[PDB]
Amino acid sequence: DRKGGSYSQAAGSDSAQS
Amino acid sequence: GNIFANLFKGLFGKKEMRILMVGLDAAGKTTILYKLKLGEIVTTIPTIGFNVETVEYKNISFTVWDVGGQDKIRPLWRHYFQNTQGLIFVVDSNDRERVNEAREELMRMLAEDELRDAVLLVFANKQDLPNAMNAAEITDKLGLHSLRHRNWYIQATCATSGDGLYEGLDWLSNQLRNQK
Amino acid sequence: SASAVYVLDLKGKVLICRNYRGDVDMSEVEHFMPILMEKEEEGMLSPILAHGGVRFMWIKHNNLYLVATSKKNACVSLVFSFLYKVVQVFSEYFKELEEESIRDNFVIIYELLDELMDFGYPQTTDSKILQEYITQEAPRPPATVTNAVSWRSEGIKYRKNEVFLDVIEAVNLLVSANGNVLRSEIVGSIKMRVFLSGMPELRLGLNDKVLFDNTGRGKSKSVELEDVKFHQCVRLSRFENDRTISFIPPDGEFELMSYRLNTHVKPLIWIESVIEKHSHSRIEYMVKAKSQFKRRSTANNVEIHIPVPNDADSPKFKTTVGSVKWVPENSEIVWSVKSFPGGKEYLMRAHFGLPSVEAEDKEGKPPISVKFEIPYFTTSGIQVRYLKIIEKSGYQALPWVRYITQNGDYQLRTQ
Amino acid sequence: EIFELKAELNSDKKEKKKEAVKKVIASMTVGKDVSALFPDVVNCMQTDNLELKKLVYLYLMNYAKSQPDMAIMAVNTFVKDCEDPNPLIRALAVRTMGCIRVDKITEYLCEPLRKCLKDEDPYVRKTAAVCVAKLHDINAQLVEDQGFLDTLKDLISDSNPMVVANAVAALSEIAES
Ligand SMILES: Nc1nc2c(ncn2[C@@H]2O[C@H](COP(=O)(O)OP(=O)(O)OP(=O)(O)O)[C@@H](O)[C@H]2O)c(=O)[nH]1
Ligand SMILES: [Mg+2]
Repeated sequence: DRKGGSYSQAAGSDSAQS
Repeated sequence: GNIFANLFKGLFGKKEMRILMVGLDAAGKTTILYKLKLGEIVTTIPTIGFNVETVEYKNISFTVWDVGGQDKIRPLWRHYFQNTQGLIFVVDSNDRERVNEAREELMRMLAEDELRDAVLLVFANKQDLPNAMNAAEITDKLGLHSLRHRNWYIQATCATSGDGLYEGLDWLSNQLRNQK
Repeated sequence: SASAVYVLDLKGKVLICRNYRGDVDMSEVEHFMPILMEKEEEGMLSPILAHGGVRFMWIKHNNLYLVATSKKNACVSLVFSFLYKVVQVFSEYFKELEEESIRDNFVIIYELLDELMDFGYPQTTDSKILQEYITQEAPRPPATVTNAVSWRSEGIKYRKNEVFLDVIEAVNLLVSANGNVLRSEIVGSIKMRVFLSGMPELRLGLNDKVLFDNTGRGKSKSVELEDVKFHQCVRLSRFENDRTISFIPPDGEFELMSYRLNTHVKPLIWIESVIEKHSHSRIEYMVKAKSQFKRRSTANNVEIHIPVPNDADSPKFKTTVGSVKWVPENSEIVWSVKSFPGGKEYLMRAHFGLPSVEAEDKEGKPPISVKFEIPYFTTSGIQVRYLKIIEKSGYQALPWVRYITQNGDYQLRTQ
Repeated sequence: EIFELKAELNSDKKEKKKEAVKKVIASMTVGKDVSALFPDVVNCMQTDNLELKKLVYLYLMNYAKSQPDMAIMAVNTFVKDCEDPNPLIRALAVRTMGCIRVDKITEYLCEPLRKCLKDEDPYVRKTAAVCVAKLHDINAQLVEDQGFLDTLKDLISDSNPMVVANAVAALSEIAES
């Protein structure tokens, strides 16, 4: 864990915008 | 104390030695230094400052510091007088007009009390044209026989050919090194 | 156009100086200290001093005044930027900013000062790039400085490609003594700690209001950042054209983008303070804190600073939740809370005596400031969409980022 | 102290030369007038170690106006170093040449400046642009005689954005004065 909000995975781009 | 390390170093060679370079400007001193260190004729401008190098031959690290004979740089030769053991004089036999100035400069520099243990070392420069004299006429003109307590030897070296430098180096080593 | 940037000390001794133009004598630094003393004693002290026709611009560092003298009408902003870059470089190279390191690394300090700027024109500012040519423990200058990409060194290889992002929130609230909030601004901060192999070119995409409107998706929750400032690696042209956030990430932690816009929402913490201060008899601290944040969020390490009287002594604390410690150095009471769940309501009742003798001069009414920091909370609602990580060789990246909400300029005017 | 430092600097050991240079740098930073030993450090100037060359150049720059007469024994070293294969050495030499406030020293540095004007290294290009601006500020007439305005103007139309920006800044400073 880590204070200040746990790290979360991010995407590569807006898949819904083509 | 023990001197075993000194003997071990001397068994393979430990002495290095030093040398100095003085004389009139544009006398091939830079070319002579390049031939002694590298062995090639490199084109160089007038020595506004100075060039210092070392020469490795016969297990002796002969440090050479080329110094010009410019009017603003002639008095600067006293800076090299500190921690100096050798000295080489480059003569310009093709420059008759500057011969008297070179002789006066040598007399003024040769009258320095700090430089007493250094033997005479004159390089017979300008050995490329018939106007170059012999090894006795130059010595007679410079009055090298009147230098009391000075071990002077005349050696003629040609910058273009590179000959005569080995004899001068051997003479300098014999004068400095008194061993077998 | 500073003539020479120097590093001074707290006693007026110059830790290190380096002339760049030579138009000002080095002896003018001696008159800087008396001028500063006179200005401070008369209230005319300013960061940019002026000794006749020469201006002595200096900034207060951790322990020394970074004084940069100048003679002509040089770029003061340029001098400030150069000083900030030098401070950042010193912080990166030296972990401490004090006299212990100024006199300890002068051998590399002189080389760094010579390389950074020449003739008053700064030349090198990349701390990582400068660390590849100037070290305290030299090869040719790197081609990255000569190349266009001066913020992404080529040839970097890593076993894994992991980048740690940081969604840092800054909650600044200016609540007047009348009970109304005047300055309520939230400054975003998109800082990423990139550690990958090669020179990846990040392709950032988030839930921006302008981008959603342009794409036609201006109907969901999108952040409308009043001020959006990209980092050095961020290409201005791409953002100017169609909000295309394409840039080469640096090696390490860096600030890519920093949102800055006003907030029209209620404060995350509602603090109501009461002052039952008797006339030289006693004082009352009717401090009530209401958590306006969501109940699912907890404010870790909450420290609501309540300024107590300057001469107050013998305090008694009657609170409900959170430890209260009176620090005489700060002359205030810190409503310290370890974890504050959203919607919590903590009531405190301070009570202390006062000396019989009245004070000779007034002390003022400093504002009440809290130190709340609730991570994993996005008040602005801006959601990151994607980060285009592309490499010439080709690799599968695993980016990471955390959203942290803290208390910034959240001051409350006293009554 | 001073005699011991001079004796150490007049030795053939690099380990003691480095310590002597560090001590001299510390004394100058501590506020000690070490300009009296400037001629002694002149002999120990042409060194292969890069760390001592920077210290020697800094001492010469800081001891140039104080002892302008003794600075005449540094033109040869600068000329020799102006062609070093290492770009860092060339940049340092270019920076040190313009930092010497000697009226008779900038006259002999025009040839190295002209040679380095077309330097391929972008850092070398920036260093030459800074040196040209420094020479023009020191001597506008000398800069005009050397004809460096055309080279500075042509610098903006070449590659190396950092070098181009440096050349533009130098041109603006020259036009500013
Ligand atoms: N033709 C010819 N000229 C020579 C010869 N040796 C020396 N010179 C001349 O001597 C001059 C000196 O050249 P350098 O040796 O490079 O410089 P220097 O002897 O140190 O003289 P300064 O640099 O002025 O102190 C050259 O310009 C040559 O013209 C030679 O063997 N043949
Ligand atoms: Mg020469």
